[PDB]
Amino acid sequence: GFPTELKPGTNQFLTTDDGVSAPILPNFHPTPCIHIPGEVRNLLELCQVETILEVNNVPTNATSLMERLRFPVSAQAGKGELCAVFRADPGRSGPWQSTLLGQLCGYYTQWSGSLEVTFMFTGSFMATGKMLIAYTPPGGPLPKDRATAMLGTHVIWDFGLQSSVTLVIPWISNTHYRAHARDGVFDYYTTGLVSIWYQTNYVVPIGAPNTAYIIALAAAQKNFTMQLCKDASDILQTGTIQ
Amino acid sequence: GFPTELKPGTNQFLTTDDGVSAPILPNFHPTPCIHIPGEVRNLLELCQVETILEVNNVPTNATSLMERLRFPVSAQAGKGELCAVFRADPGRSGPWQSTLLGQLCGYYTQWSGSLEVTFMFTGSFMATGKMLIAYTPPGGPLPKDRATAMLGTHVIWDFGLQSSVTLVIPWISNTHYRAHARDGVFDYYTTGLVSIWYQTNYVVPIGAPNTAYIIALAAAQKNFTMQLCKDASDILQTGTIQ
Amino acid sequence: GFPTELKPGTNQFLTTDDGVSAPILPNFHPTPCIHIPGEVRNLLELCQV
Amino acid sequence: ATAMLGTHVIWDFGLQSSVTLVIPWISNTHYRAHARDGVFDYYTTGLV
Amino acid sequence: YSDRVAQLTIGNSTITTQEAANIIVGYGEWPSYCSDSDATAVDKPTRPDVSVNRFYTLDTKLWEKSSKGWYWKFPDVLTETGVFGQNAQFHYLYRSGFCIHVQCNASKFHQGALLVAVLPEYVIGTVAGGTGTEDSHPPYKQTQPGADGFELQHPYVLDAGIPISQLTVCPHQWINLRTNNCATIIVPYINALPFDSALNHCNFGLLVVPISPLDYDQGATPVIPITITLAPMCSEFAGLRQAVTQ
Amino acid sequence: SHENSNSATEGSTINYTTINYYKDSYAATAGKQSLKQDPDKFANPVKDIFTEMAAPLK
Amino acid sequence: SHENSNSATEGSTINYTTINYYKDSYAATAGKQSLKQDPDKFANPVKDIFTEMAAPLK
Amino acid sequence: GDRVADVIESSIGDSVSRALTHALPAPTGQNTQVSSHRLDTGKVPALQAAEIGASSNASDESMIETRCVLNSHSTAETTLDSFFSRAGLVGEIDLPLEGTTNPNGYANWDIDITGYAQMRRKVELFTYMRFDAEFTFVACTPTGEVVPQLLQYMFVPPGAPKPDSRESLAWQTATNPSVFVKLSDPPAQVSVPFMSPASAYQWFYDGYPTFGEHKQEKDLEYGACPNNMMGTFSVRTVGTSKSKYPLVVRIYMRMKHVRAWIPRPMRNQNYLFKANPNYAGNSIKPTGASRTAITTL
Amino acid sequence: EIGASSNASDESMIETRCVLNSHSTAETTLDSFFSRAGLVGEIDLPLEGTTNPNGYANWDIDITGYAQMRRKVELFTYMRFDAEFTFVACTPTGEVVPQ
Amino acid sequence: LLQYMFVPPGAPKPDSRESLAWQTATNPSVFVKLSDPPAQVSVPFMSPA
Ligand SMILES: CCCCCCCCCCCCC/C=C/[C@H](O)[C@H](N)CO
Ligand SMILES: CCCCCCCCCCCCC/C=C/[C@H](O)[C@H](N)CO
Repeated sequence: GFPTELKPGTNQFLTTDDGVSAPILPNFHPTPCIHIPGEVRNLLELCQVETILEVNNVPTNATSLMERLRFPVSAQAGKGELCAVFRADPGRSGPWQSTLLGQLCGYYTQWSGSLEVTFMFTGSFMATGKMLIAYTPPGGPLPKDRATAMLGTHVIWDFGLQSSVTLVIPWISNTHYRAHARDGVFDYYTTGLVSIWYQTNYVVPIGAPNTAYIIALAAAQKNFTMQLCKDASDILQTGTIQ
Repeated sequence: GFPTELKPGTNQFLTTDDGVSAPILPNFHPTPCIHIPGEVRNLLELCQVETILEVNNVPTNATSLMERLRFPVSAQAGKGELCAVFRADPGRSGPWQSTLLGQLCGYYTQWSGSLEVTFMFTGSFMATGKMLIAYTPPGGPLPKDRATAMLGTHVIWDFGLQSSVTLVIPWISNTHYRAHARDGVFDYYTTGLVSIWYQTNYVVPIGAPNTAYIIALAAAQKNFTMQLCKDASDILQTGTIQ
Repeated sequence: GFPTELKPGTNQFLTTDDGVSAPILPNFHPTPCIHIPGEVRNLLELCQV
Repeated sequence: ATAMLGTHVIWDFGLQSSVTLVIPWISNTHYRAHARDGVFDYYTTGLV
Repeated sequence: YSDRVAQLTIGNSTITTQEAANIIVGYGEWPSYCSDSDATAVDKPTRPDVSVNRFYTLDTKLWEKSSKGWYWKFPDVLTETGVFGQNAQFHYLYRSGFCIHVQCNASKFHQGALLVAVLPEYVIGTVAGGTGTEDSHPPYKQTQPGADGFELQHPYVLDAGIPISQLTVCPHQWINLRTNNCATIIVPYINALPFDSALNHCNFGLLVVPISPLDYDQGATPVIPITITLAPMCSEFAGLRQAVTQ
Repeated sequence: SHENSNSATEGSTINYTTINYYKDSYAATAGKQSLKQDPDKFANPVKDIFTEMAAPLK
Repeated sequence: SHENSNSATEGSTINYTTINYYKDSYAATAGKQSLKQDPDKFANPVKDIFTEMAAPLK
Repeated sequence: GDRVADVIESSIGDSVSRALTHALPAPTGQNTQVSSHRLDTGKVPALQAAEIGASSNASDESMIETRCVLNSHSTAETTLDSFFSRAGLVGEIDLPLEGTTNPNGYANWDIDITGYAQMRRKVELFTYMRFDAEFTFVACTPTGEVVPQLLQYMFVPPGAPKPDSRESLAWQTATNPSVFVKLSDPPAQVSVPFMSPASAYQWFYDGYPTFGEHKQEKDLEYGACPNNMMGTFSVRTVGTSKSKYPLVVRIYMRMKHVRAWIPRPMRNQNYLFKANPNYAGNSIKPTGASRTAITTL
Repeated sequence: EIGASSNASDESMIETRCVLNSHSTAETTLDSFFSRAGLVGEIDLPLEGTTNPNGYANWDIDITGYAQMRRKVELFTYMRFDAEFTFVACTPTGEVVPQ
Repeated sequence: LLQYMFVPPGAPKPDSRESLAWQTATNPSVFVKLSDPPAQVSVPFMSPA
């Protein structure tokens, strides 16, 4: 027969190897594929779809879980009080873990590109207000006050006919890619911190609520890519199914 | 199936065999290679770079280790006294073992080509002097005196504006290649001996040092090649790391 | 993978078989062959002596 | 260390005796009146 | 035309020298700004030019007759100095090459030779408890000394297991008192990334170390100082934020 | 008539280049794939698109 | 579009001739390499080169 | 005029790195041209200044009367690919029946090339390296015996769930690569691409990975670049009942498509720790052998 | 409110440089995301137990019952694909036996 | 499970069954089981002559 040598690697079963194997059904033909609306071709198509960013984190008491989807914003009787703040890291815990981008990122070790976080104001039409929203790139601590917060990438948001402003947090990294930043030595790949300040005030007329809520939606920009396939950070099983 | 016979050699793992094997990551793309200054493409590029030749050998007392990098040269009150002497063998112990060429040679069993040893004088500008530097090819013993030393390849060095003369020890061998000459029967591949004599004297005016130092740098010429890959002559581990 | 059957004769070591086998030294080049007088090319050259 | 932060020149003693420090025209106005010595410090050129 | 007489003008700084060796261009490659194909950050970087691209005199060590040699870590040397360091603090990303002009001059009746060397990614190790059975690590003041620099524990070993016996591989230049009185090294941005933190990471390390000891008779000058001067070239900063330090 | 055409992705827009040894093409490798995307299908399925520069609600 | 181009040395000056069986080119052999050198990059990175015959310091 | 001139001329933003030197082909060693005697003033090759920082440009043709040599010695053996395509020991994983070490047939190994001096020093010659890899896994008993066991090697990239049990739920391997081999089978071999976020791996990171204050606590993280920390490596038994044999797994790495960049001096002191260039301070050794006097051999 | 994602590009939110992005999107495709062999079934044939004791087990083919492979797949509602099944057999200790 | 290792002139010779030289970072070595057929290797002409 034809002379062959077996190189190391034979009889091994690599779970990700793309080889061929014997077919069970000779001349079987799959039932014709009719048209089905909204076909997915690349996971990046889903990563550009905005989903709720759970910036409010309170498990209390597993009944008020729906509060996790929104900001409390109220008529501060001061100047430039801090509203909210969270990490820009998508694969890190935990606000991004409510987003579809966050979970899809959980199936990939490396990502790259700008991200978008859109904030929708859900107060009354009579309610107005201007607020600063700052993105502070890696390095630097939590901005203690608004004056030393604006020094980074920020956007001034005016409440009006258009509910939502979108803070684009541009791809600012030393590396071409960022591995998940969690949570010690791997802070090297952190994206930074997003903080929300009151630019002026939440101002209300006589017959309208003194407190309103803000909803944050998050997704990836179009220069977004993912590179390395890992298992989901959390496995959902304890202990045997059925 | 297609008739095949298995020749002897199957299932073996040759550590230097250049075959292929299954890929773990389908469609993975390496992050683009940006420009990095000073890329190495061939180890011969590094072998032409001069490094300190440790001709002075004194472990005493592991604090005066920095003396190993230089010659003592002084105002000899005589004629043609011997200054220093060492083996031209690069892979042999031990002066060449401080050079980058020496260690890189330690990863190769066979070499060929001329070598260059450059001597820099580090005395005062007021200090002058002429010195002979002789290369005695294989065969012949240590030259007892200068008169029976010059009979080989030599260069007369004058101290001046240019600090350094370079003694080129040309490729003089019977074989096309030299294996490491160490240290008994393998003296067949010896390159020879380099000796340093005082051609005249180390002459100094009234207010300057009676003793100065010489630094020897060594590298390979451009007709230099290496042929066979061995392990490093010395392994640096005792006994387990971490 | 590509379907193959192993014919009898596999794993055998025939001492006179002229097959190939893995090389220990990637990109090794033999030292150039200089001229040596009186090369033998066939044993019949010696049988006529 | 807090001097070099301005316009400076490193001078090496050698065959050429002299280095020349050019103190370039650095003013807000197109012209400088004499800076002497109180309110007229507005037109000062600086310190060497 | 001559080889030893040189002048280095950058921004509003100017260095003259009459007794020098030729200029070394690092890895045979002139410093350059980052292309749009190497970069990855989408921010439009600041290239402050003249204000930060200029010579800085940061230290002056006294070369005594028995000194082990010193080192500095770049670019941590400037982080608190000038308007360069200001940009390096307010920003996350930084990129620059340097023009190091080490200088040391004596008489003609002095002798000795320095070794100026630029070793990229000069990671420093510790004496492992003297015996080898302690995984200790260097303090901040040793890995990031900054202005004043740091004196070598041991010079033979380069405080990292590597030998100084072969340091002349990476871009170097000798200061031999009988021929030259200054060394000049031009390095480009040497990194696997187009940009880096400048505070956390140190692109390279300047190693000023004598191999042939300084010596002199009972003359009229025993105080021979080595002075370090450097100048950022093609400086770029991106990722603006608040002022952050060490 | 060449070989069998019983791959699951047969007759689709996607252009695959695959390796196969058997007559049935569904036993072939996953192979190299054509990179085409359509984010607007899920990210912007609105009827009357307005420009980026435009105010959406007016 | 031929096969995948995900070798680590992709897009470099070096001209490799390699053997491969899988779609991903990084699983290929080390292969034969192009012999090019540049000693002057490390051995002579001076600005103003002088001739061999010339006196360097003058 | 319009616009300002110091912007028009200004070389700010010059993209291409100005090359002081280009690479020439050198398939063979350099040939040697014939030489004759020369007694002249001004032409002086031998005299040079090491202060400059350059290597001796003096050629042997100008130091001694030379013959003609058509050098055809190949330089192929001295290339980064043919120097690094040598499989070396990079890891030893132990799975004893009962000991201090891992006793449940599941070991985790954070992937560190170092920890084995020979493969380390060879690699530590350069500062930045970029390459694809070919990993080989040799499994046997501590005596070298081959036994009928079934292992599972699993590659756990950074952030992926690490196995905390011999029968952990992470061994489903729905995404991350894993290999199923018998010890009866020859060594498993796998090709691996270059997967750093940087353009190259670093054997040296002269800095800290985190910001803030670096007190004596977080001082051990100095020199830690996560760009060449490619995750952990896990082995199974496989479950569910404990194995019957003592096992040893040795990992071998072969490099291909190699591209190193900047050269580094070569270690002369005993390696003591992983990812850390510490050394014994009282036991400082010379880089090579030593003799009794400089005037003797 | 409209129901669309933010069309605002980073070029109009911050002064940006030029970036020739050549990052591949191949890793993020349905084929290269699902061509990963995962655990979908465990069949037990003990000598004597509560489970199947006669060396014949029947398993109605259900991909679910193993969360990791399930959740990854449950991302989509409709899926159409060819499959490559692998069967690993051993003893509960992992031993290989002549069966 | 044997390990054959080629130790060219000057390379570190093993002085123990578990010597540090068995890392084989450069010099060729072969890993064979006795179960496997005879290991076979091609070798070039490597004399300096
Ligand atoms: C199936 C398992 C495959 C495992 C894949 C691992 C590939 C890792 C490539 C090597 C990365 C560089 C190694 C790390 C460098 C040094 O060990 C230390 N980090 C030095 O600080
Ligand atoms: C030689 C044996 C080959 C066995 C072939 C089985 C192929 C079956 C293809 C998978 C079909 C979809 C799996 C079923 C879906 C879920 O498990 C549940 N039905 C959800 O309701």
